[PDB]
Amino acid sequence: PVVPQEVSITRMAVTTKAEAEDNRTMGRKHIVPYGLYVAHGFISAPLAEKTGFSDEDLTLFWDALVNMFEHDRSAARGLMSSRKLIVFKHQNRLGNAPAHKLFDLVKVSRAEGSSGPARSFADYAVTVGQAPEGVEVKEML
Amino acid sequence: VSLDPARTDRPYLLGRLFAVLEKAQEDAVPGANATIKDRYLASASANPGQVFHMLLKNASNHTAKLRKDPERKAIHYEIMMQEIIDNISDFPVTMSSDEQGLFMIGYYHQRKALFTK
Amino acid sequence: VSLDPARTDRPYLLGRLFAVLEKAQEDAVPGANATIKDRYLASASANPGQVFHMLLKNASNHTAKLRKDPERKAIHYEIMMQEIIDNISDFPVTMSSDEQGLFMIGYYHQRKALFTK
RNA sequence: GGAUUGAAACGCCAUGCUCAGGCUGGCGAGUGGGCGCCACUCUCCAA
Repeated sequence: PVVPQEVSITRMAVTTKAEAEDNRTMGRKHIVPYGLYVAHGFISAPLAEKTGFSDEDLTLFWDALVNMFEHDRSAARGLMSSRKLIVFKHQNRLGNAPAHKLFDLVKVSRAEGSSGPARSFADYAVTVGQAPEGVEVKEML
Repeated sequence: VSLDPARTDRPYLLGRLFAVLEKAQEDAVPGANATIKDRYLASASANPGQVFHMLLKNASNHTAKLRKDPERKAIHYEIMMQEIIDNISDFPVTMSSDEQGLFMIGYYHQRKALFTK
Repeated sequence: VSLDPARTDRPYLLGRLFAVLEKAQEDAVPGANATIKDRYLASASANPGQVFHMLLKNASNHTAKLRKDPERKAIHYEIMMQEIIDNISDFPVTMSSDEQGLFMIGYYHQRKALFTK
């Protein structure tokens, strides 16, 4: 769970004909002190055979995933970055195992020094299991 | 439904306490331009652990004026505060949204009682 | 919830000690214009190490005056003071906000008990 | 033990709400105010 915080802001001017007359306005913001998220995804070969999705596109896709946030800086965004990427590659045109089993091989939990609130990626530990023989697991990405 | 003096839900008790403190201040300094409700209401409901230690000082500061007059209205507030705090154990550092809703409910329940005959 | 005589949390004990000290003074000098809490409440909660020693020093005078006449409890008060200060290890130089809140909670819990029965 | 305009009488077989789309861009809690005025540990007791 996350605990949003709400912060108050002020301003030196007004936009329109307001007869206040100095301090002139007040605002608001919402922010998350810290949080960690997880995402899943799939790729289908039969459909690619219809649209023509090719390998170089796959390489470009990996690159985009790795470098997604570098160009997205903004006033409200804060600092965001990616940390891990794991890929499972089946050995034939149709899978060799159910997906939900694969997603279970990845586990995340607090490190030894939990110390209550988490405030950095160092507060968690990540581990990956061993995949079935019919699937290849590569994680260096 | 009305003020339930036996509920013992911590946000509810905090809400009651805030109302009684506001009442005491109003009694102490009539016609104040600014009141604790305007200055602190937003902060207290979100992070009780940060501000209550300050509100309680001014509480005594206000009660001192009254108890120093022939105005005997002035240990009633002290008695109420003793009753309410008697059920608390600690101040939360942070509270969830629904907890804040309960806090507001308790505040409003408490306030109505003070103005009955 | 009520006064817990085995909490052993240092701010809690400090609050209890302050409550008993103020009760002692009240008994010693009725009708005082300015009481110890009107003088020292803020500093006592903020920086215990600064003032508590001299507050303890003055306490002896109040007890000494009381026990000089056929009135007693004073032995009861000094017994509470000794048993409480037995558990305290050392007076902190400074305290955090939540610790200050715990101080007030302990103070009120202790004070309610004294007027029971 | 002939005759209730009666005696008998299925609403039934079966079909994807589908394909996809940024709540965004950004804004000073800031200006400033003496805990002060003043008060005897003092009266007397062989080694």
